[PDB]
Amino acid sequence: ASLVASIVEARKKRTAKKNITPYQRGIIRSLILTLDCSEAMLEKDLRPNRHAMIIQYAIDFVHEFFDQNPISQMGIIIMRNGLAQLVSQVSGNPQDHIDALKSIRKQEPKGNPSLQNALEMARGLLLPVPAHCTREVLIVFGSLSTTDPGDIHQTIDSLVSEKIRVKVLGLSAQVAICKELCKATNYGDESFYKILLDETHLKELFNEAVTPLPVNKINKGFTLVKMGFPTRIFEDTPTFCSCHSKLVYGGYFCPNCHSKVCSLPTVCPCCDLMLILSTHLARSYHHLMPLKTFAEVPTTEKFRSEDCFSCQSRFPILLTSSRYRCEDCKQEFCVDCDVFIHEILHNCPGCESKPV
Amino acid sequence: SLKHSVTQYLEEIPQQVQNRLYTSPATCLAIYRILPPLAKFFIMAMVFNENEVPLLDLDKWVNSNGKLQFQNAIKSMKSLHLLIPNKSSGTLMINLNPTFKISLRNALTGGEVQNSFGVVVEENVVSLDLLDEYSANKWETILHFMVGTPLAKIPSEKVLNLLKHSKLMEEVNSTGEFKITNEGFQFLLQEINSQLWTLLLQYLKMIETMDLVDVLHFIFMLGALEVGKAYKILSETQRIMLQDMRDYGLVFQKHSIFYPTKLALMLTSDTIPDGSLIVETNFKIYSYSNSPLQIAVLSLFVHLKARFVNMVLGQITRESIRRALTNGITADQIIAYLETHAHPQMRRLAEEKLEKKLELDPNCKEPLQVLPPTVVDQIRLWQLELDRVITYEGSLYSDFETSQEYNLLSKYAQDIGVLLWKDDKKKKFFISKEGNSQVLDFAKR
Amino acid sequence: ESPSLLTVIIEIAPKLWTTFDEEGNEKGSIIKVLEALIVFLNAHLAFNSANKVAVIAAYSQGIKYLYPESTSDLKIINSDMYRRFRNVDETLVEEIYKLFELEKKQIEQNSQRSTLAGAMSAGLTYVNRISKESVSLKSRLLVLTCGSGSSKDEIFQYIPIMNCIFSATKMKCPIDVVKIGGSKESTFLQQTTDATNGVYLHVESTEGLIQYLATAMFIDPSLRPIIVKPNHGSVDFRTSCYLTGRVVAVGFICSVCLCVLSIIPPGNKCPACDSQFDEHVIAKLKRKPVVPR
Amino acid sequence: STIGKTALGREERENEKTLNDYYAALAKKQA
Amino acid sequence: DSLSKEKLLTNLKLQQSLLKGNKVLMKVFQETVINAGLPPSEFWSTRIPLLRAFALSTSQKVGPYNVLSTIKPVNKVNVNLSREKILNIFENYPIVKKAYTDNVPKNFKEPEFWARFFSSKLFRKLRGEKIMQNDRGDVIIDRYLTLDQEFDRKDDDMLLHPVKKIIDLDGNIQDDPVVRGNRPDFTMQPGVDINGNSDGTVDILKGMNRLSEKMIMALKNEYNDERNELKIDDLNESYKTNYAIIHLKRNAHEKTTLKVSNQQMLQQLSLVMDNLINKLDLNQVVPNNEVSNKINKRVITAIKINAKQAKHNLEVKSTLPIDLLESCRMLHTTCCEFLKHFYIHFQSGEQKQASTVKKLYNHLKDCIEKLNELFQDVLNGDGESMSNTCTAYLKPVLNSITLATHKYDEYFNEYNN
Amino acid sequence: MGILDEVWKHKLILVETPDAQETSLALETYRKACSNGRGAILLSVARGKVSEGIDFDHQYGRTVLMIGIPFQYTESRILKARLEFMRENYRIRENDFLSFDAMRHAAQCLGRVLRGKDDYGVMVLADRRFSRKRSQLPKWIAQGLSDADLNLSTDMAISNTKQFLRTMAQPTDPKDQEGVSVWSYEDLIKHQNSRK
Ligand SMILES: [Zn+2]
Ligand SMILES: [Zn+2]
Ligand SMILES: [Zn+2]
Ligand SMILES: [Zn+2]
Ligand SMILES: [Zn+2]
Repeated sequence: ASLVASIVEARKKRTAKKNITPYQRGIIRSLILTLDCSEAMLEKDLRPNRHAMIIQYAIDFVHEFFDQNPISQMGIIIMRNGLAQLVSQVSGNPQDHIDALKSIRKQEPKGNPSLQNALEMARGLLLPVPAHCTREVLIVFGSLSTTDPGDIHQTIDSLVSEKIRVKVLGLSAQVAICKELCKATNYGDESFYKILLDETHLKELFNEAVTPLPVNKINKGFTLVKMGFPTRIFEDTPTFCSCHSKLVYGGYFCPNCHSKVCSLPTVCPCCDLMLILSTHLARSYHHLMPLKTFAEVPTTEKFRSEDCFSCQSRFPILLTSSRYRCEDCKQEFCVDCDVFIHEILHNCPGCESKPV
Repeated sequence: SLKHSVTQYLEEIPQQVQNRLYTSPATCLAIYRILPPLAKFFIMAMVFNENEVPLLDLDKWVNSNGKLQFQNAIKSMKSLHLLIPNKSSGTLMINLNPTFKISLRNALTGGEVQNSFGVVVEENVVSLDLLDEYSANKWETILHFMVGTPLAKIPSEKVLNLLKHSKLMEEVNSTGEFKITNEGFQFLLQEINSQLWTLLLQYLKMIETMDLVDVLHFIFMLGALEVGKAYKILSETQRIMLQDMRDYGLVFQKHSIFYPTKLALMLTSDTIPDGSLIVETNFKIYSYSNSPLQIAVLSLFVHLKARFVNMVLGQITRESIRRALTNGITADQIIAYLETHAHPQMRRLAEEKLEKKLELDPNCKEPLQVLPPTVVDQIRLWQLELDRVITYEGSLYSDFETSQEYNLLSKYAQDIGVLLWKDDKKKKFFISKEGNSQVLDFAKR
Repeated sequence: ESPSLLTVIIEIAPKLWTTFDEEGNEKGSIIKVLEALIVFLNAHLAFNSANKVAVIAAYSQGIKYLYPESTSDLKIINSDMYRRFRNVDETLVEEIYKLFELEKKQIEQNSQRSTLAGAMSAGLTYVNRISKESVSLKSRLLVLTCGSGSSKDEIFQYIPIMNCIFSATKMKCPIDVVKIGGSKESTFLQQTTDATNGVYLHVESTEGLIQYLATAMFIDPSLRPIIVKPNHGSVDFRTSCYLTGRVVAVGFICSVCLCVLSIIPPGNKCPACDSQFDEHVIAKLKRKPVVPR
Repeated sequence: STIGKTALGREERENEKTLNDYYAALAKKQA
Repeated sequence: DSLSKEKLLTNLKLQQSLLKGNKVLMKVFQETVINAGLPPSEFWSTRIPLLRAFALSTSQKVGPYNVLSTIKPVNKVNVNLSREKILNIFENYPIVKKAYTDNVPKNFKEPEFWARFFSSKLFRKLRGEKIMQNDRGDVIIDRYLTLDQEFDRKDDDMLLHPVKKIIDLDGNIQDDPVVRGNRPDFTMQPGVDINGNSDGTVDILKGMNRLSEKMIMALKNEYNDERNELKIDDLNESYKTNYAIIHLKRNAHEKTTLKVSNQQMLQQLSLVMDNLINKLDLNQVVPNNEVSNKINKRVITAIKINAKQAKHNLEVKSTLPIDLLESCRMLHTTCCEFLKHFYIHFQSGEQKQASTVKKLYNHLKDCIEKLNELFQDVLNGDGESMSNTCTAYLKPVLNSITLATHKYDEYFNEYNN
Repeated sequence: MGILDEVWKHKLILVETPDAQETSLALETYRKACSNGRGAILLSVARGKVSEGIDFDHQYGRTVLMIGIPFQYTESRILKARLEFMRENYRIRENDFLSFDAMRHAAQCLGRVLRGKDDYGVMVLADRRFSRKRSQLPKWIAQGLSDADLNLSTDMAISNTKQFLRTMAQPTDPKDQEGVSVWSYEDLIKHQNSRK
């Protein structure tokens, strides 16, 4: 039963994974990461303290966010002494934000938190953002109280008017205003206010925010965005970069004004045209054609082959059949491959091999 | 040190013998694996093309960052004379050894090989039941007798002759016994791969008038063989050598066909723990080992008190440490044995101690000491106790007519490093017995 | 310094090599590649004794693991060679014999789409398995493709191959590609090598292939940072339009689906997601540059 | 561990000004 | 408000503020606006976020809080005050400001004033602490005690307003106006002394009540419902997501710049099958030595090219002297800034900005002349030793500028004539 | 003592006053501070105007602090006369009625914190004499009072409260309450079939 207990839990874990529909997701994002640095963040419930762990996971989130959302941008704000302090402008450079977070890691948190000040600052940072982007604010909250100079309800109404979306990660318990902010802003959904229960669950919560948010059916901002695919040049003598005005050896040439840029993806400093590589778009294709989940095969029927289709690992004999099949191609897969086929790879090897 | 030791031996051999050593592909396929990764890369490039490539072309392949590795690779490749530098037409051209080239081509492309890898009788034996047992016991006997633990079946004179003739296990007829030495504990501290290479390397130097190449045609070829299978029987020298190799637990013989053993494949390439022990502040030892080899080596510097099937419990004492030191075992080696055979519990607690130390003050990074420092300090102090009294054999020089002469003779002794003590006021000095004759001869002249 | 796994993906198909033989004057060049590959795999097993080998052949109707053979023999190579070399070569040739027999049986079968993408995905899954099992191994993919035979449409290969690049970039698996055929460049596989620290080579003549394999595609993962790759082509990391099939340097991509477009789509509607664009917004793109009146 | 040790026993300012003058000229121009 | 594109471009005080502190921005402003002639309003059009970020830093204020409770006096006792706290005390207590504004410059200095304030009973009454008759207090501040009794009355009306019947406790006691029972015990009544007058603890209860009410009311500054609250939400239908789906069809034309029949395929596969079954020679793989040299030459040909790039794949060390290099960076930055503004207006699509395009086109033409003049000045000064190296450092920007002018001319030709 | 100063940092302090209108204003302010996240604390009397109809659900109540058993003033002539009358007529012991009177008010205040089944809060009875009145609490409250919580300390109550509040902030599994605590029309029909 103990081994069966593992099986049934595995089936229950798979139950959630069974439902996968090709939701429309906003690939081009514009995130504002708000961190809480107040007296309440000096506690020791998270080792060594709340401030240290939050900053560390923020750096990891920055790495993951820009890895899977290459054509997005991020800005970082913190709450200190009842004021909102800006530490990073909206930009597509993942290194600027990590450097800012590392600097923040030293100073001791103190004072009171102010959601209204942070929300107002985030509202202003997302003003010069195109209409095709998804304006999002991810607040990491640790306090149980808010000291604001004005009416927070008016700010919430303004946020809803500007089509900004708020996700809040609380530390100890539910705050009434945070629930309202995450609900009135997400079209009534109450799943965007998450309260962790341990260190491990926090890492999952940060990891979940990396993926793009599905869009609402009545919020239509469909448009064609003018992009550019520059050609990398290899030069013999250094040349000035049009973005930082410093000598670098080689850089991509924009096809609209021929000015060179150090790194991609960025908006060209001259023609204001986004420069990206084809790979940066290919990094998001798995969010538009998600691979349909694999369902275990009951032992009543007869199996096809003794070994895995893609990895040639013989299935153990053991109660519970250790086989998962792809309905599209009907090829059995080992339990190990299916995790790697749906998290690292995003194409079923069986489907590709089949000719049409 | 494994590849370094084997390579170092292969460098000292004269060039005239290296050319003959590459006739058999079996040996070539083994020498090729020991070179650095860059060396193998270049060697594989030249093997298949019958031309001469300038050195500058090889330099172009390496990136600026890895330029340093290109120096070691070329030096090691030239030392074995695998790569022949020929200079002509104003260019330092580089070529591969024709015999090495042909041998590698035969090995890779399955050409005629003259049974360099041997043959197969297709009469397999059971590896687990016999091969593992035979060599494990045979290797057990040599190590047990090495450690000094009493044992019923003593090994044959062949390995016994080799053991004494090596620095391992110094012996004296007047003493009538054999005891381990400084290098002896180091040898027991080395992995199976190096533990086997030390004996084989010593055997190579011991033999006289049996060719040196043939003894290498067997050892390197023995690596090519795969365990758990038969190989029919070869050179004349390789017959007696095969029987001699049988005493070290390398090859098993039923009595026409010989079978290599786990150790045979353990020679070519690489590949709770048994032997892990706990040392307390009470100078106690609890070893989680069930193997007479580990128990015997522990008995070198441990006063065993009792044993169970799962573990062995004893106590560190001054008598045991003095007993080990008298044999030439240095305290540094002892602590190395304790540290590298430490239980996971000691490691985890030591890590926590380091974490707390860094938690209060992260400025300094204290070393991670798995076992308590008091035991190490006490062991070293006992070593100092042995070093308390210092005595030299030599002569005292005195009654000098002139200060000039006293300074002249004493300064000369200092120059040649045989002066142990001097006093200007008394015009006296003491020199070691080793330098007596040189000082006397200089005095006359 | 460390053992490394080499996973060779060979694209053997009756249609691919037949056109190669007809366009040239070399008959049965696949044997030349096969014997060259056999020596190459033997060379890899001689670099170190702890490195394995995997061969995944993509035949007309699917993929098959030539080595290691599944748990479910003829003499082609002399039994006097080294044991480990033969143990991998004899099985390799035996599975080649079976595959050709199986492929010949379904010669009349209509195989329209190539199966290179699936083979590459299978190799990556094998790389993940091998690394997970033993604990401390490197990896490397080698794709031997015959590009002489004119392909039908490579567009469908873009999404799978581009997904292999990211996965290969996560596990530090440099994928090298060797092309024997007419076209000098393969736009998708060339990007695969450049984006994953790999080596791309194209050779017109099948003969003398071992020289290329031994000198160019022999860089193990341990010494990749210190060796400069000999690749000569330069890739631009560009993609073809969706309704004109021409490489686009500056164009339009739909925000919803991220499909490139060289020109504004007819009907002011995306041809991939059926999403209607705002007439006002697209009019912005149509505007001509501002010049004094 | 002290075993081996011996035993115990007995210029920007100009840039700012030209800016201030420049803005002073501006405000005069606007008024 | 003053957080919009318009006012931020017009708030000259703000523009001069962040430009004073930020030096790198000051570096470009001096070169591009003073000597170059670029208009100021154009320079800040592309830096709105910088202006807004610097404005939001100083334009936000902390929320109201009980300030006098945080003041712990802690024989001499030293209490520390700060400018922020002084302003907070004035904000939360208008009487303190009233007694402050009229006395600081007139009679005694501020240090004496605050020393008197804490010693006075006014600070004790405002702190929600029971005043002690024994305490002497301060003579001057006590004059405002009766005034505060008037401010509290004016504040009680500032808070009084009709209350919703849901939580109206006044209507519960007026539900039956003729209720006459037994008067409640002294435990259910406010405390009194022997003489019968109030002990005064209710006053501090009201004081803290008023402090909280004023703080909440201050939040709602210038800057149907009952039914919803009474309803049981848990018994209503669960929220349903309204996310849109997309189905991506996949079909596109192939990239645009001898057919073998099944019989030929079958024949060749038979040939290889026959060639494989019969025998396989691995030794044949070795080249003939006439192709090996060709292959090696081809491989090294590409290795040299790659090695040339790979040796030079914090700005990289440069050869030019520092003075010339800095002057080149200034010329590159100023030229690029004009390029940015020219394209922002050139691609605007509205013909009202034609004059600005003309002005920026002229500036770009002047930039070309300036680049040529710098090359000539270095050529004669340094004898072409650095001119060749100087021309390379600014080649890409020169090509971009001339391309911008070329495109301007090309579209001008078709459009105008 | 300075205890209030510590409370002022985390929440606003609203106090019940003899005046009804002022208390109503205090309730308005207390609710406002609870809604906007400022946090508020309301000090009231168990037998006062607040306890006789005002409900503190959802955010208006997440913790109830009953400071002592709300006993009447025993040295009251009216109460002593009533106690004597009940003892002789209805055979109700004086202590029994006094405890019943006190508990009917303590329970009265406890039940004003839950409106639906998605509402949660912590009820703490701070008195050593409460420890033996578990059998006197309402059945639905007594069933939720564990044997370990009968006599706790302040620290042990705080630790449990922190764990409980963290647990109640998690997304509830619908299947855990699909047909055992909340009924649809189909579930109700089933209950009518099995019973009959
Ligand atoms: Zn740059
Ligand atoms: Zn551009
Ligand atoms: Zn698998
Ligand atoms: Zn599939
Ligand atoms: Zn689209």
